[PDB]
Amino acid sequence: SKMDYDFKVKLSSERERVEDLFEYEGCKVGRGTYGHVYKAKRKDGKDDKDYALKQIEGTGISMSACREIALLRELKHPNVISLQKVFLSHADRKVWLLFDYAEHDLWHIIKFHRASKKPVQLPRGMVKSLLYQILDGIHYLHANWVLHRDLKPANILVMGEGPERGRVKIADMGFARLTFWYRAPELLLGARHYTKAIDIWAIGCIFAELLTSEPIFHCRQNPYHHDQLDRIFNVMGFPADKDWEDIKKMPEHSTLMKDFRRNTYTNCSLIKYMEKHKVKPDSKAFHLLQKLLTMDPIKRITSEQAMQDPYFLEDPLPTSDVFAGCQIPYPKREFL
Amino acid sequence: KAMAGNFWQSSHYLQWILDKQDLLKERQKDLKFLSEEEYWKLQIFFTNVIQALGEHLKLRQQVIATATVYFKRFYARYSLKSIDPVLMAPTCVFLASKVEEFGVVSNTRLIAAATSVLKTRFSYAFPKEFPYRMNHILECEFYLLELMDCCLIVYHPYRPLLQYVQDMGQEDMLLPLAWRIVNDTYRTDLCLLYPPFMIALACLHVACVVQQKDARQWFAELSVDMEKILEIIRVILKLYEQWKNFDERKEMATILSKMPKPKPP
Ligand SMILES: O=C(Nc1ccc2c(c1)Oc1ncccc1C(=O)N2c1ccncc1)Nc1ccc(Cl)c(C(F)(F)F)c1
Repeated sequence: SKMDYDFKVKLSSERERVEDLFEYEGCKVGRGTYGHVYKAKRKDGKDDKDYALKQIEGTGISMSACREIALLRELKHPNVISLQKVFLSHADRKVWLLFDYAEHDLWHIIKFHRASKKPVQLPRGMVKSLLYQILDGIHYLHANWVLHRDLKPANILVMGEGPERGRVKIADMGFARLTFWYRAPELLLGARHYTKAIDIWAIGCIFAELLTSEPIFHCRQNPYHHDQLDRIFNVMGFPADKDWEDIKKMPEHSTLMKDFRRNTYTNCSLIKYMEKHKVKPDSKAFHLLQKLLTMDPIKRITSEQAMQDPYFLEDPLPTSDVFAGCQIPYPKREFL
Repeated sequence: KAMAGNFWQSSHYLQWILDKQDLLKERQKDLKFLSEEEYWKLQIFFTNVIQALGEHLKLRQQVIATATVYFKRFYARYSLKSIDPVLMAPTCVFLASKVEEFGVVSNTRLIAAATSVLKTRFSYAFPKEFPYRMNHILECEFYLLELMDCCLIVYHPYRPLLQYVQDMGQEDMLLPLAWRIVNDTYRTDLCLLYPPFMIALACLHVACVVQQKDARQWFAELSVDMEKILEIIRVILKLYEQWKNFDERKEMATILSKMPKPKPP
């Protein structure tokens, strides 16, 4: 028949079961369709390091799961999440992914900086370092022709106590998928291919949020989302023909022409917005962000160039640990 | 396009460029039932079953290449009796299509392609009728990921070869034959022993010899251990000598009975 028995039992007396190799109570999250994620510890005393155990919701091996496993399996960069192993239960065909465990992320870190009262500004040094590690990670990916396609604070993880204290780790917790607050304008005007540039736009959105602690393009609740475009224009201003010459080439340009009258955003600009949130227009930080936040995608600078910015040469300088040497006040993850 | 230029850091290079001595050592296990020449013919034959399979599903060559490598990897470590190669081959194709981003093959489509291709193009080897259902494919899929340690990104000579013929500057006169000779290296263990850039260079070299072009200038300009690529050349010429003396349709069935089979409880 199909498989020899001796070969099955040998594999069934040597293989590792996640249930016997890890102590996993600490259910960090449960999710309609993504299964369960636990905060896990090796049952051997070999290492005290924390891990995340993800059980995928479906049985078998999804295609989304295939491409994720195959990608993470090749990526080695300190600023992109690490897949440490995969466990396959042949009985109940379930799949387990083990990652090095990140105690924090930018969504929770930013949220805590508004739960304490009016917002408290984030430490400038932390913001520089956060952006720098995000630019290192996306660059690495982009240089391997890997597009993230969903960059947003909840996807930026931060390592907690341990040997990678305060190091950004870029992830994609809704990779099976593929708020429009981080979506580049061309996507809203009907673009049909994802780009390196779209990622850079989302990096700038994150950057503005770190500086102002608010989501720059935040908006109430088709490829085309009129109300989200109206927030971009309200912040950025409406683009001139010189600013985005090929905007005419967009699939939704006719809808944009029918739904908007550029005269509405006469007093609107990034300078004007960033001024209200105490970011000064002559700073090195504002100029860079303006370079990230450019309407025309091919006028948007690349991740490698942004790392080369004088902003990171100004004072203070980026640290491997975004938390400098100070105490981490953000709460740890709760169990369910 | 993902991880296209990471091969020197890939798991492919870091865990699947095996040493010929270990390959031959683990291969001793099947050699009790089979001869060396018959074994080659067997793995030549399942390359052809995989080619045929992917042709019927209209899968692009590199999807079919990755599936062929998957197959060669598995049986480089485990015996021919461990899993029935007739089950393994469609499973490889099935895993490649998902992994290779091409798209899940319809469950109905995978079994139908299996069924039809043995019936149509391989009736001399199998009179039985394809016997496995989607249940077995999914079970075998798990054994496949386990064995490969989930290394699923595979590099092939096609990409380096395009760069070579393009940058050498007569792309249209050399590439069709050189591409075919790359196709033909999958009749061998080359993809397990050498990086695809070396394989691709040795395939370019033979195509020039066939078309009588002299590219010695160009090759000596390259900084590549020629003594290594010349080994590959000998394999590829051994490949063509083998092809002449192999009558798969008249030999394969008795070789298929010879080959060891899975044992029940
Ligand atoms: O990022 C992943 N998977 C992943 C990552 C983190 C977690 C995860 C799966 O499990 C979860 N599932 C659903 C909801 C929450 C979680 C969770 O809590 N996770 C976690 C949290 C804290 N610490 C460690 C892990 N895949 C991926 C795919 C493609 C790409 Cl390109 C890339 C990258 F290159 F962009 F990085 C990454």
